Amino acid sequence: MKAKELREKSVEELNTELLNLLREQFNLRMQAASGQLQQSHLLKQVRRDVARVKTLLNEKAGA
Amino acid sequence: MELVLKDAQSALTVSETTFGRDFNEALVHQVVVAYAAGARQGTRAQKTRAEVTGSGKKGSIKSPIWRSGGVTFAARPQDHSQKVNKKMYRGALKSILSELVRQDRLIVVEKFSVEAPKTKLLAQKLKDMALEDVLIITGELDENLFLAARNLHKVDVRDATGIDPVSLIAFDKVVMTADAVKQVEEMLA
Amino acid sequence: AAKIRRDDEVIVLTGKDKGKRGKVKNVLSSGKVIVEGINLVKKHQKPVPALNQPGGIVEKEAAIQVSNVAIFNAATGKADRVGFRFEDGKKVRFFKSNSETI
Amino acid sequence: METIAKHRHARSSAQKVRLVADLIRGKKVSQALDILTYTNKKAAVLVKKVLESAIANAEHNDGADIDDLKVTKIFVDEGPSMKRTSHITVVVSDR
Amino acid sequence: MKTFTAKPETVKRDWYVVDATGKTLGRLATELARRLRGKHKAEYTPHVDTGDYIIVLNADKVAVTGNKRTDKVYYQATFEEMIARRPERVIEIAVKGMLPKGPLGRAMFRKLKVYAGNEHNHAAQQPQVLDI
Amino acid sequence: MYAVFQSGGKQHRVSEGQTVRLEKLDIATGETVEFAEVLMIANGEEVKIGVPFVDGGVIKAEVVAHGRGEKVKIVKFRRRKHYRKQQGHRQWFTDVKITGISA
Amino acid sequence: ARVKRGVIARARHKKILKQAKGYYGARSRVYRVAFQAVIKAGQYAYRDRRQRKRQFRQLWIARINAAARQNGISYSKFINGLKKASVEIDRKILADIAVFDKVAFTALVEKAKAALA
Amino acid sequence: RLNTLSPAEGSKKAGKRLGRGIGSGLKAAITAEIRLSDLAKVEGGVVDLNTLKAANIIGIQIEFAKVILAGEVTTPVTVRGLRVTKGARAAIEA
Amino acid sequence: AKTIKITQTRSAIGRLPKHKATLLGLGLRRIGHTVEREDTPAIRGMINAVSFMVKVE
Amino acid sequence: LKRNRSHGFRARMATKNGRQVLARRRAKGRARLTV
RNA sequence: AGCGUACACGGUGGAUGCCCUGGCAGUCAGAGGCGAUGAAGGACGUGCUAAUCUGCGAUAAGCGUCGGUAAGGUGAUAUGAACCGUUAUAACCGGCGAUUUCCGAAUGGGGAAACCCAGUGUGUUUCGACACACUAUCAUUAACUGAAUCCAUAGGUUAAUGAGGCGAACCGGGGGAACUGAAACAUCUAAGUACCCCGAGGAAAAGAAAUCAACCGAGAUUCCCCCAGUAGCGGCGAGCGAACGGGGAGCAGCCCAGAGCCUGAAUCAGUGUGUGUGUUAGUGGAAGCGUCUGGAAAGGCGCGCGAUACAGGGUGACAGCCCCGUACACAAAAAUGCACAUGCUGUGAGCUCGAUGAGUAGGGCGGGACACGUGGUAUCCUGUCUGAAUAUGGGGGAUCCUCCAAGGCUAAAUACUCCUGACUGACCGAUAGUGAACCAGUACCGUGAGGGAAAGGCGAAAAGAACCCCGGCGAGGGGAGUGAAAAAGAACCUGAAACCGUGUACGUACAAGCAGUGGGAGCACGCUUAGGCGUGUGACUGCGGUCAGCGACUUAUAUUCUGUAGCAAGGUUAACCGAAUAGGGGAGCCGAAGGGAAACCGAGUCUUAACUGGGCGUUAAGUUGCAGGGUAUAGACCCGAAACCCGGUGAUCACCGGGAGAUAGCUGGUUCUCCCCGAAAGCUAUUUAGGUAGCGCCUCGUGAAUUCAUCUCCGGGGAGAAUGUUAUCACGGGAGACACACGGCGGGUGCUAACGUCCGUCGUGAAGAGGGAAACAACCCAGACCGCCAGCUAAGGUCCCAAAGUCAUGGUUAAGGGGGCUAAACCAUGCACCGAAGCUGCGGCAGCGACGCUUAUGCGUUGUUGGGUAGGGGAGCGUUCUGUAAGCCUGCGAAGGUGUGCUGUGAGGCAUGCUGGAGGUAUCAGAAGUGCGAAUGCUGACAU
Repeated sequence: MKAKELREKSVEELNTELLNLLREQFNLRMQAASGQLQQSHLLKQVRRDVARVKTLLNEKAGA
Repeated sequence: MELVLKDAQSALTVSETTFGRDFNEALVHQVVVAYAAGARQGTRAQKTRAEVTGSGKKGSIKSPIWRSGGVTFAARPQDHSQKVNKKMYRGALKSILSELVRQDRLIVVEKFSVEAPKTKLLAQKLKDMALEDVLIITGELDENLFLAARNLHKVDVRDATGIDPVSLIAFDKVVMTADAVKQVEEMLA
Repeated sequence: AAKIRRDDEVIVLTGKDKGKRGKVKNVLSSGKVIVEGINLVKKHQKPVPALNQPGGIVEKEAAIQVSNVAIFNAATGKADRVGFRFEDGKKVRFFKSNSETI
Repeated sequence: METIAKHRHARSSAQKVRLVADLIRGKKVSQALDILTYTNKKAAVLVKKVLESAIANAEHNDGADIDDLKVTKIFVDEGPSMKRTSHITVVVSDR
Repeated sequence: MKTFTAKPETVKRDWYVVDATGKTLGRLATELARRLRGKHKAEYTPHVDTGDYIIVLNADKVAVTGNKRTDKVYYQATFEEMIARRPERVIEIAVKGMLPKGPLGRAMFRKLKVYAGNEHNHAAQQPQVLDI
Repeated sequence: MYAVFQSGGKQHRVSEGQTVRLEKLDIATGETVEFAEVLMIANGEEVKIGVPFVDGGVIKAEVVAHGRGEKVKIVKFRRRKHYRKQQGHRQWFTDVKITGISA
Repeated sequence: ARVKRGVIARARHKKILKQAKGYYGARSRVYRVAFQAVIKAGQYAYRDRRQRKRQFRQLWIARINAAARQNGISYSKFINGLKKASVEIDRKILADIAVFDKVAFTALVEKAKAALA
Repeated sequence: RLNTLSPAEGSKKAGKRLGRGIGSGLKAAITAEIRLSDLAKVEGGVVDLNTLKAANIIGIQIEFAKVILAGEVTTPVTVRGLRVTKGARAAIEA
Repeated sequence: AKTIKITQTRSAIGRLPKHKATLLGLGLRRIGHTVEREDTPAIRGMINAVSFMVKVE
Repeated sequence: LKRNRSHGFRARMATKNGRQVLARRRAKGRARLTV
């Protein structure tokens, strides 16, 4: 996961980052506050994955 | 006088004034006290009434009588070294050597060395001579002997030029090699 | 490295259990370890209807210093100290007393 | 046999509680209870509660015969300040 | 050892009778005080009432020489009226004058019993006769 | 039967048997000393001192042990000058048991 | 070389107070007055170690005089008779025999009278 | 034997600490002098205006010296060419 | 020769220093002390100087 | 607003003496530099 | 009914004992800056979060790559839920990076700090918004525009660079006080100190003679030790303070001045390569078992083993062999400092001639300011003109001596620590050390600068009390259980005193003035088998604001003396080097020769022309360390003012920090024991009334004639007996007193009174206790070494109070502290007795002299002495720490708390019961933050 997606092009990195953020962040935050989502593993996992994608997408395309 | 070598039954000629002078108790005590005082590291200090953090004169809070105030006679780092005349030092060493000779606490050997730097060999050698807490004084320091004797707490090793009044007293017996004996004789004149 | 690992048969050298063998469950990060049936405590747990209250007095296992447990080898039946040795590519533990690799 | 019961850090003055305690020292519990019942002093409630606790402890921790219990050692000690709190102590024993 | 000390529990005292007829007030009172204090007995102890009870009869027969009949004053009457009304008071005050000041002194003084008439209710105690 | 004798400058009247307290006398514990001085012998008709230092009366006594008396704290200082001086004193003594009295 | 003075000070105060027991409250508990009370008690003891001889001498003289008066002689005349009779009996023993057995004192007084003239 | 070692009697005094308790009590510049001990034996101490500074007996820059005598005469040193005191002819020649 | 006996009778606290020196010369260092002396005019003068506090026998 | 207009952080920082006061406060390490 | 006493059992209290994740003081190395590419310091967020610390910044206890390591891990409080990983993509550590909200120089504008409001350019677009960059000033460079003024310039614009601010000391420069002291203004010191401002630095500054000196000579700057606290300056007073020269660490002198000859020649700084050596993670790393106590062994007992590792730490009590470690041997993908040979850009090896610094010095002319006013007056500059030759000449001190300025640079030794790593300590251990060991510059106080605390400990492991009961579904407690211990329960190690309580035994209720002491019954408990014995109380009787802690003569430099040790006419090193307490270093200082105004002489020496003058020395040994007693200077044994100045904060009606531990004067306090001796409040001159310089009394050590005192005689000092521990004199150290009171005697003055005056005799007290006159410092007797339930006495007394004569021999007397006495008063005598801490009797201790055992003690003795304020001398106890000491005691019980017994003249010491539950320390030496009963002392608690 960490390096397998390194070879991905900038456009698909952009689209997957947008999808991941706009879907997972909102869904987890809403369910995390509505009493659902008894497990907190996903909350940290999605944030860490978003950070990892953010570290890419700038040096890959030169920012 | 004559010192038995304990291995060849050969006497060593040594000046009477060096290994036979009368034991001057006062001089030896003064020299050892001076040596002990020289090792002091007088690193300390207390805050006087003018150094304790604070201000105002509403008497004053920083007075010694007041709590958390300064010390009346706060000490400062000082040097406790005491001068000792060369002649006094040499006389003290000569008196100590003479007393050790008289009390049979001093023994002389042909050569003291071990084959390899192994503490076991040195321990066995000292056991053969019924020696447990001794100061071995030699000439050209041997790496093997120095390494072997480093671990043994009771046993110490040094060269003839590094003897001190306290070392010759604190250790039960002294083993000066013939070369070390000659070197000490020359050093003490 | 760590001389005591999971699922290692050990003997408690000292501390009320001289000679009682056991198997290590887990090793704490503070230097203590937990072994099967060497230190039994009678904890008086506070009741809680939820969270699966064990009920009554819980007879559980306490932690002991790692220095009080020694690796046990069936070769000689007596606990002996363990050192580390380099294999062709990896590092492995081995007892003393003829250096029998674990 | 001897049963103890004390109340620590009571919110009352030591002298006030002593004034009530002196009214039952050496008396029988059967009469101590109903003497404290009608006492209008504030410390009377505290002393009565402590005595009832002592009687209950004697009951549960001993066999029977609550009637013969006597107030042998009742005393109030000064407690920590902030209005000095008081430590009340009552000892009930058949003999 | 230790010098003997009289025990007040086991003090032995004997009653005595003294007649004041034809005797000087001062000397008779001095003898009375000495007898009350117990000094005459060998068992005398300063802190113990080791004396003996004494009964004085015929107090009105007190005789004093000189012009003391007018000079003497007790508390502001005169000696004559006092001897006429209460002869016992003169003897009582005199004896009080020769005793220590304190509870023990009062206790010793209480032993003395002075009356003007010879008859006395204490005859049942077999009081011995003493001469002065 | 009580005898009056002087040993250390103060007279003692001692009855037969009972031990008595005296000053320190340089005599061994085992030795039995004779008190050649007697001032009175008591009987049905006691014999008085016809001449001082009655020669016909001798008291036989044995010393049991020496010792020191009870500790006494003496303050020789006075005048209330805010000074403290509490010296200690323990007078030597000897207890002697008397056996046999000669008239 | 800092030294804390607590131990020695407490030991000294305890030693001083141990000999001040029973002094009516403050003088037995407050050190500042307990020390003065102890000093005053010591001084009074020093004075009384001497006054005891005087008091006992007076008591013995009184007892001897009282015993002699029973035999018809005064204390001064009795002492004169004893001295002229070459009698070394001490006043303590005289008082003791006077208070214990009267026969001995009768013999003493008779002998004193015999040598008085 | 560090225990046995002790100073001589009267060597070290405690030192009184007052205030504790009540019972505890409380041409000229170039002029010098030559002695008989001086230049007694300096391996060539012949009297002269020179060969005196080298021996290091009196000063460094001293140029004029006398033969003043202060006891301790044990060398038959002969003086010539330098000032001789009138009393110097009795002990030097003796 | 004949030897005389001199004994101090009275104290010397309230006396002049000359009297104290005379007593010291006479050897009477304590009241009641009895000492021997020879027969010389010097002794006679010493006794005469202080006689209200000494006795001669 | 009177307190802030005079002792406020901006007013104090405006003048050199106020800057020295703030420097002393920082050196001492007080939790609040101005208010 | 209460109160007091002793014991037992409890509570508040948190002293004491043990401990350290905290400080203090230093050594050795690194480093000496950070920031518009956005600093120091903050606000707000961020985890599954109710809160704090730490990390981090919308990529928010983390993200990417590369290495080490890895079977555990997701930071902690303080756990839980939910999850990842286990043999190489869990987590952890390090190198290299990405992200890095807002305030803050803050810089797009505004503003009340963390807030509000805009323009331009670009990307995106749900064609609404969103996303990134720029938008303050000055200075410099290139270019375009560009008025006065045609060109050109000032200015504007574009592109580029530097500063803006923060930070402890050190360096340079510019400003810059006051209090106070010198006999007193001035003057000096205070002090270029306190404090303010600008600058680069890792060090800075300075650095190579136009210097000194004297006819011999040193040769850059800076620093250390001597010279020397000397010469000198100074109302010659406080105080200030040299140079030459000598010994040391470093030692480096160069470039241009303008040309020539072969060239770019060595070296230098930059720019790359390869190796080694480190820094930033790390790997390996020796060798114990049985037994006895014990909760547990690392402790005792026995036998083994390692040691180039017995430095250290943890582990159920003290571990070389249990663990981490140490010695030693190894380790780097990446970044980085140093040492080399290497391609390359620039100053370019070496010789010759010039040059030797020119509108410059000098000449001046007038000012100002350097404290320096023409005063003893030196110094910088010009508003201003002139202006000399280049070694043959010029400058400084006629000869002589030294240099070549008016051009420039120069590491080394040298000062400090904001910070980083290691180590050390006769440094502290919670009232100490920092103000802060703990959520401290916090709580809190003031609008403000600023001021500014209290607060540590359960247990080995929370095993942190399931369960039952009283209570209000509380607080609190009693059982059960865990635990060695709950006499460890979260208010948690030890747990004293004041203070407040329960029980037992005893005593006691009108105002005394002490509730103590000697005697001492009685009452309760144990003895004893009775003897009147111990403990608890004390009828009767003689005499008569509190607790615990903290807190005070120390340290440095000079000088004098004493004791002690080495050497000895020699002694002795400083800086520095150093195998670093050794050894080297003799540069330096003291003495050995003094006399003499100097000169001069010399074991001899001078004055006067020389002395009938007396010399002054040698014959006595000085020097260097150690400890101590004094003196002076620094704050100077400790605490205690008003005032003046400087830098700031408030004028809502002066306050904060510093000079400053200011300076006076005058009170207050000054902590353990014992022994011996033992004062004074008096005199001379000065007297700037501050006192001063002496005399006088005291003590200690030495020397001295046997000195002095008393009594006798002689003469107006001499002689003679004995006694007095030399009580006599001199020298040297150290003192205290230097305002004395009362009274008899001889006074002057005078009430011919004096406690008004100062004298000689003095006695009492100060500094002397006791007896008597009722008490009473001034009246009499009398000088307390300690004990005795012994005796004899002095003053005074013998009727009772109150121990002793109602004694005797003769008279007088009716006057009447208490009763009273006709003698129980006054005048005489005699025998007696009482009468003190006086004397004697017994016992015991200590000081000082002589004779005989021992020659330090210990004895026959001999005797004598032993009140004591200030003061002097001597001998001791106690506590912390260091060596002895890896030895000894100690879990069979340490330190501490609390009782008892024994012991010492006492400071104190030993043993032991209970508590305590792990340290303590012998003997001999060494260093003190060393001994508390008060200073309107401080802190906490307890009272009122």
